[PDB]
Amino acid sequence: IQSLTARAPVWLAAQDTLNQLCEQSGETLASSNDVTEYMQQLLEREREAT
Amino acid sequence: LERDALAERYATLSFDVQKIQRAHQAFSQFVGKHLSVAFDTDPEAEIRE
Repeated sequence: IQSLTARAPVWLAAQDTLNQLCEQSGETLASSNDVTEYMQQLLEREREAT
Repeated sequence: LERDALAERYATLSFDVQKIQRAHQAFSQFVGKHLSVAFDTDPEAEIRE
């Protein structure tokens, strides 16, 4: 419990900002692999834009 | 004869462009598959310990 308690807010904060970041992107992020996929899509878009 | 060297230099530049493009694409694919565990601690040492 203590461990979970120690990790309790950290997870929540992790979600909280994540949500905003997830909201900052039109696409909704649901998995760390999906997060990397969205990242690399963004990298490709940036490369094309430049 | 003159244009021979021009074509050689153009081919070298084109190959450089292709190499840089392929390196960038490989890095993109990497980060797509890779960032989740990049730079994390080594498990093997922990498992042996």
